[PDB]
Amino acid sequence: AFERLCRHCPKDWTFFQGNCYFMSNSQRNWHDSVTACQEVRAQLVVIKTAEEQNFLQLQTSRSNRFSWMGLSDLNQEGTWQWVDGSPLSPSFQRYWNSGEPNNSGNEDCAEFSGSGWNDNRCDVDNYWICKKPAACFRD
Ligand SMILES: [Ca+2]
Repeated sequence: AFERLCRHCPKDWTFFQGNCYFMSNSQRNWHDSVTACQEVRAQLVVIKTAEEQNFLQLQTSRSNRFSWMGLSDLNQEGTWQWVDGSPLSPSFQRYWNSGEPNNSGNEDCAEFSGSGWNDNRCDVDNYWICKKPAACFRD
């Protein structure tokens, strides 16, 4: 019975597989999107599974919106790393759109666009997506 009581999300957030997702109503740059999610006790979305990627990408592909995710190459090595410190894994490289990542022109931040991901300049104003765990409590 406990699973059924562990699906609580804030209003205007979407539940998927144990987490809650917020799609913003306005646009900010990448770093300000990181901070926006922190302010609501969440994180600019870090994708952990293919199923999660498919869920998120489907919301994007319908919308024609560009949305920041919690992924950048902002480190000494210049490697793609999620904001929780985890590296971008080999099996997720299939999610970049054709032509991406450019890995040039300081396109250091990742965004959802269409059926996949782009790298883009971090000063661009995009929508953003936050993720936080769903809450467990009685009803
Ligand atoms: Ca790019």
